[PDB]
Amino acid sequence: SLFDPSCTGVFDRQLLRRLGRVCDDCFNVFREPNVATECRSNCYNNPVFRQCMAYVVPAHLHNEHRE
Amino acid sequence: SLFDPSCTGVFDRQLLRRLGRVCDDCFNVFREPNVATECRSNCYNNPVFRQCMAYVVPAHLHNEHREA
Repeated sequence: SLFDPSCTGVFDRQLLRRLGRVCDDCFNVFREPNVATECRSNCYNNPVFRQCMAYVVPAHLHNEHRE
Repeated sequence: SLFDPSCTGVFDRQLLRRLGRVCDDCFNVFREPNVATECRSNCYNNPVFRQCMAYVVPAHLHNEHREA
């Protein structure tokens, strides 16, 4: 929904899903579901997503396998 | 190089390029070249990249135009 409180006005659901993969790659989201939910909050503008990106991006940059 | 001080040990160049587009989409990098360079520093773990994230990602989320 364009009125989803977590991030309003999303017309590019492809990018929303890509960003979600940062959260999913950060930890087992089912074992820490409240953290996983916070990771999605505010269009991903939140401290959990930023910290996850700090772990996941360098791990992926260091790995020869592609996205 | 693997020993690039800006980010060592990079084997996934294509991901490094994609992150660079966040910086390029954030402002005219040629007109603020020192800010553009800081944006890339430390494997993109820096305040300029993070603030650019916060402008560029919402802009792209609100625009139907896909990135791939």
